[PDB]
Amino acid sequence: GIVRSRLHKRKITGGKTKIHRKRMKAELGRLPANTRLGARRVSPVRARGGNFKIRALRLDTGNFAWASEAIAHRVRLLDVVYNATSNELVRTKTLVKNCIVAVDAAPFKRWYAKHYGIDLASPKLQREWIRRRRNHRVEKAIADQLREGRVLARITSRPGQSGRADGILLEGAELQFYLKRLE
Amino acid sequence: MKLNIAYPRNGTVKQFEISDEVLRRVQLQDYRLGNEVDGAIFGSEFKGYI
Amino acid sequence: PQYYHAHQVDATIQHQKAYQRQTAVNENMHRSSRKHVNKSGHIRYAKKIGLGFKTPAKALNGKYIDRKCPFTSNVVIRGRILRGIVHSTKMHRTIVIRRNYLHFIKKYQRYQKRHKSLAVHCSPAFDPKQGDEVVVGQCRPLSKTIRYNVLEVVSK
Amino acid sequence: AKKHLKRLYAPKDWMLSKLTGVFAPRPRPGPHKLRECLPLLVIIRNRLKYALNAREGEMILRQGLVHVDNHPRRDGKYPAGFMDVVEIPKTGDRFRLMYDVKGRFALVSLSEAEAQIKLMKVVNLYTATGRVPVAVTHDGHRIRYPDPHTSIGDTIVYNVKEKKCVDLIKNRQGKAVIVTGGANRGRIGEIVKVECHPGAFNIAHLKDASGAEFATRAANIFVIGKDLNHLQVTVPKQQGLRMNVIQEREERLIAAEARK
RNA sequence: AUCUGCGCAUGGCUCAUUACAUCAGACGUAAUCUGCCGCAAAAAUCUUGCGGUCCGCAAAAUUGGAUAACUUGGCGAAACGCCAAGCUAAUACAUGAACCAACCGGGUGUCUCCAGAGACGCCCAGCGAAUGA
RNA sequence: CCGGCGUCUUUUGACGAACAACUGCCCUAUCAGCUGGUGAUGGCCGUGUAGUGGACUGCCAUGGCGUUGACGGGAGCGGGGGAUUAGGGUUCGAUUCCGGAGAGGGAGCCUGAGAAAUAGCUACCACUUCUACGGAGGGCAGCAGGCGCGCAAAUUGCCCAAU
Ligand SMILES: NC[C@@H]1O[C@H](O[C@H]2[C@@H](O)[C@H](O[C@@H]3[C@@H](O)[C@H](N)C[C@H](N)[C@H]3O[C@H]3O[C@H](CO)[C@@H](O)[C@H](O)[C@H]3N)O[C@@H]2CO)[C@H](N)[C@@H](O)[C@@H]1O
Ligand SMILES: [Mg+2]
Ligand SMILES: [Mg+2]
Ligand SMILES: [Mg+2]
Ligand SMILES: [Mg+2]
Ligand SMILES: [Mg+2]
Ligand SMILES: [Mg+2]
Repeated sequence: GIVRSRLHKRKITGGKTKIHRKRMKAELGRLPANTRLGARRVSPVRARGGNFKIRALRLDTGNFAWASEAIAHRVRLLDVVYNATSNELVRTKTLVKNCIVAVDAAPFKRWYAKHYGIDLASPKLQREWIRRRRNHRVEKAIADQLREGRVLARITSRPGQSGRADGILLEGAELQFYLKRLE
Repeated sequence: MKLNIAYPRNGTVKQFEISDEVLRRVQLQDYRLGNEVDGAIFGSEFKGYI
Repeated sequence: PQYYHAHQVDATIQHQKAYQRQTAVNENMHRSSRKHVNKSGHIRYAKKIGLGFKTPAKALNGKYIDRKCPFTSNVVIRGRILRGIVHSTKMHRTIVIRRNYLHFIKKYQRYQKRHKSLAVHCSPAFDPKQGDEVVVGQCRPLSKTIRYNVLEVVSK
Repeated sequence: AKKHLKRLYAPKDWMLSKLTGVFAPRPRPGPHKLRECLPLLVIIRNRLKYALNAREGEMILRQGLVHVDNHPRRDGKYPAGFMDVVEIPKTGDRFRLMYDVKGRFALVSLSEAEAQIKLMKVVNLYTATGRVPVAVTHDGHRIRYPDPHTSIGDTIVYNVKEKKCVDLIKNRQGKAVIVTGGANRGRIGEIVKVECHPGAFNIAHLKDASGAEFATRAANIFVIGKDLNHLQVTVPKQQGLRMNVIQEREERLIAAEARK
């Protein structure tokens, strides 16, 4: 079938390699997943050793991490914003690793009110908020799009391999990199 | 056209060979598998069966 | 007081349509520990490879973002350690080294000049000119032909 | 998946004659390596003559009558190798697999107290789940809580009845080893100097009881005591001393003439 | 006789292919899969019974549905071809174990104290896997 | 009460698998340029894999190999080894052991820990057997044999007693 060998590749001299075996099963590749936005549908793939590799088709949600705060929240993917491979993969809204997506931002605001106590008053007994909040500060570009409603984020998992759409929120120079390329 | 008729309340399946003239009246291009047909299409001795 | 003032984009390294970052460490930590931060400023991943090779001045204090690099990536140097001379540096971040050896013929009691050429990945820690003698260490496949990776450059 | 050995591709230390059949009993995976073991069909039939063929040989083994390290082994293809203890309760004999100085496997007869302990060399150390540091051994054992001074090159004394690591022997300069591979296999010597060479094979220089100096790779040496007098285990009848090929050839002619 | 569990990827033949291939000596896999075999590991899971309409008292958890062989009726010239119905197993398939029975940790609301400390309550805390720190 | 087993998961040694390539290799120039649009050498995100990787999509760069014989053509499995040999050599290696490859040619798969399996499946091509014409099957480079082909190579034998 699809193979991953160098039998069809030309030599560095430019010479053709003459083939004297059949294709092996141990050198196969398989058809790509092309994971998109949509309600979750997965198909497992029986890999070597009997292990299962879960193809992701049509994913809509994942655990996205806010790395300065070292937390994650299960949020819902909204749109696919920028892809470094092609602009055609943005238009069909394919989920790959490292593509830039927008996520829900509601569990992140709610966590930022429950932890640090800052909204965008009720437990007067526990002001361990004051034990934090002094040294720590929050980047302004995060807090703008956090209250705007959707946060740009980066996919850190391989969905056709794992069947998950986990990610990380863009911070720092990495957010300021991709904000220039969009607008 | 032979016909096995089974009565699973008692088991005891028996076979009854349907004549040509009893089948020439039936259009027969309906009646695929799964259908609950009237039994009298297999001859009118099987009147009122499903 | 709530705002953090994160680092600005360093356009000298950022050329490549995706953001160039190191997978080993996060660039965006607010109170990053003294583990991976270098002398001047920024967070950096630098690794000590095995066999008594000293990491260069760059890859600790440089600014470049290299994957496939032995000092700043998950590329491990293992197996053979060899030497060659630099032949061509025309490829981007890859050199071709030349290994010249004498092949003894048992019949005619005389040697014979042969050579092997190897494509070797060259880190931006190093700038070898043609004729420079390098030390290469074997790693995983990094391309169709790259199996080795430069560890030290001996000038001229 | 190989399942057969040819009797020519079998190891030479088993001493199976080439004219008796095409095949040799391929030892299963298990404790010891295929190149470096002596499977229990060869011990029961070819070493000990308790069995005249392989059909009498599984009447012994499948019945549960041979114990390798206190546990009955019903496999004729079970790999028994170096430092293993083979008991038989019915015939009342128990043996230890050692290398003799010509490199071959030798069955050293044992007492009851000497047959409880075996000496095992660490091959890997790692941390398992929990935070339990286990020690991987050449015989395939995974001792879970070893002596905290265990390093990789060391030797653990084990006591296979009550599965408790009773002792440790570090690998240092002042110790005595037995060589379990290479040309020098079966020889016993003090350690002289260990040449490190990181990234490659450690070389260990060794001096014998007579003073014969010889070297091996340090993955081939197996430390068995604090000195050549205070060995932790009993060794075969030459005791690691390799006589000259001329002098040992003269002595057999002298012994054969003096016998008649 | 058939379900079930392993095996049939070995062995045996042949040498057509084949020159940065195969192969030999020597290395690498930290780039990885690995049944059988060896030594080990294992504290996740509100399940049963009886009574009442969700609770109570109990405890060696006495769990559930289906198929072969078989019988019956057979189709077909045949086929290492087949159909339908009726039975019945499990180490097949599916379901499922409270308390005995630990240590350790995180997030968090009332209550005795001092000018932050304790008790109690709730959510979560197993091996493996994903992502982030 | 106790002892033999048998089984999920988890983990590692072992027996392996798969990949990578340090040095080596018959003749040919009446074969001097080879590769690169449709991957050729490299780089960046991915994808795919059991995994590395132009293996593969997108994009960018302009490389890489060669008179130290590339490229193309002919001979044909590779070693251990055999024959001859004062020394240097010259030859043979289909063949028992190791490895690689194939099962009529060529694909493509399922199942499984492992197959691109062939006394497994699917299809086409070339031959091909049974039919009651509706249909159903074949795969000896396994062992005996058979016909051809040739200068040229045996028994449609007995047995698991040994390995
Ligand atoms: N040359 C091998 C490679 O083929 C690739 O391209 C190939 C494909 O585009 C295409 O190959 C197709 C293949 O896709 C398709 N799935 C099957 C088809 N048999 C192939 O076709 C090829 O093979 C057959 C038989 O040799 C020929 O008759 C046919 O003309 C030829 N184009 O034709 C090209 C080969 O001529 C790439 N160009 C490149 O990687 C490389 O050239
Ligand atoms: Mg079965
Ligand atoms: Mg030859
Ligand atoms: Mg890549
Ligand atoms: Mg062979
Ligand atoms: Mg054809
Ligand atoms: Mg034949």
